[PDB]
Amino acid sequence: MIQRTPKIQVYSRHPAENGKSNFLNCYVSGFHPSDIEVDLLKNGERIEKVEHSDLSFSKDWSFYLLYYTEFTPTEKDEYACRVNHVTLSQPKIVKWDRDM
Amino acid sequence: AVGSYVYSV
Amino acid sequence: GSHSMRYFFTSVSRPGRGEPRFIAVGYVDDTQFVRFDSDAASQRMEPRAPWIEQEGPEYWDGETRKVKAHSQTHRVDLGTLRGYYNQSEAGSHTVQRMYGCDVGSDWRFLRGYHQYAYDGKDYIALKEDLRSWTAADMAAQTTKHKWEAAHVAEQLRAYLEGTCVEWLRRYLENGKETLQRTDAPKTHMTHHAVSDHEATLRCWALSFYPAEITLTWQRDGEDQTQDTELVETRPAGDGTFQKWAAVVVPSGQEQRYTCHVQHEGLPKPLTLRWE
Repeated sequence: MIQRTPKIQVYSRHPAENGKSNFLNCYVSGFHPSDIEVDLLKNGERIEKVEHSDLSFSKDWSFYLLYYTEFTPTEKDEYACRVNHVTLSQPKIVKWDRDM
Repeated sequence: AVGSYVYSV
Repeated sequence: GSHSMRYFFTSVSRPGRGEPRFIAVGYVDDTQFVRFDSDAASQRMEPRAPWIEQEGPEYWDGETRKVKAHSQTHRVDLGTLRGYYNQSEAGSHTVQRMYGCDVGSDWRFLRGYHQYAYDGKDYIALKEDLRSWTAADMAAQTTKHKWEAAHVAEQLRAYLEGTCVEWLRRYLENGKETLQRTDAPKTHMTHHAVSDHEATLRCWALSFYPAEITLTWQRDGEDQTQDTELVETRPAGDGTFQKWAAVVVPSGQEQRYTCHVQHEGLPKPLTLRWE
């Protein structure tokens, strides 16, 4: 069966400023089939209050999903997104890098 | 608005 | 400029785990405005944009009934396709359908489309003339024979040249502030050393709408397509989009590299330079 690997991006809606509320995004695109597990992490722990967009797909039939939560960045706090999918031998963790 | 009816394959 | 409406439908069989999942979503250009999810408790078509909430109970009752009709057909299809391809009940399979219409600057029908996929592959597609079918395999040819005998294409053609364009024009009016807008990209480049002798140049485009954009790197005017990392255009969550493209270059050659940004909100294409 066709299988396509998710491309994973973790980023903030607005430029990060310590102390200012923002939105943390994990965008997964280009994957197939549609079953996928996405978790936003704060210092390694699963963030429970996470919304996600309605399942949709691109012109090449691959799926995309946005997971997002409100957050206020700090200097010590590490954020990441952890994604599991049939194409991944183990869950992939992408760390949020604000200096990109 | 969606189509009123689709046909089976 | 030009505009379009598109509906996307996904059905996934889940053997022994309940009835197939069905998810429908509607867009005008890059702005979503309706959803249906078979696993939510509402069981109704629901608003996903403020400018669609003004539609009346007849709209939501009718959209709900027609989208459940889509759901039932896909349930039938999943069984039909198993028989076409001689597949067991145990496996999970995927059906996807997308259809809609484009209008031009005069806000009249440009072209329409109605496409179908099984397990992530083209299955059957209405050709651009809206009178004939492109069938990807032998099973899809079976569908084509059946849809030709039932004159399926004419009925879709009527929707795509009529209902589709007349409701797109309505949404474009009701959601004028969101849909008839263009937000030009806010652009910059970042520079970070990765070692003593290499640096990452990353060209950023932020807060733009609609999603269509082109980011390109040039070295002495030569496109660097093979050496560029270009991420997929991504939503910010506020109705705008972001994108970047990066190259790793030898330290000291920064002034050779320029980033070129094209977007319909820019009066003229932008070139960003390191000097």
